[PDB]
Amino acid sequence: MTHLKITGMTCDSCAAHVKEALEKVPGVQSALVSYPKGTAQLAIVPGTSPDALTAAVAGLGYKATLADA
Repeated sequence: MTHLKITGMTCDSCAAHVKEALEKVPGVQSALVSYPKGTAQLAIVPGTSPDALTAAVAGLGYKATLADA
């Protein structure tokens, strides 16, 4: 369910700030981003919202999406 898609950026160092921004959110449990996939497998507490993280990344100058793969 909780999968996010990376857009706008490329990968790796881009995914690092994404993961950092995710962990900056106190609702995160375990954010593991797959740079070679272009997707993020972030586990969060039942209080945060995936659209909020997507908007967070999109509002960080990057682009996020969401697709469970």
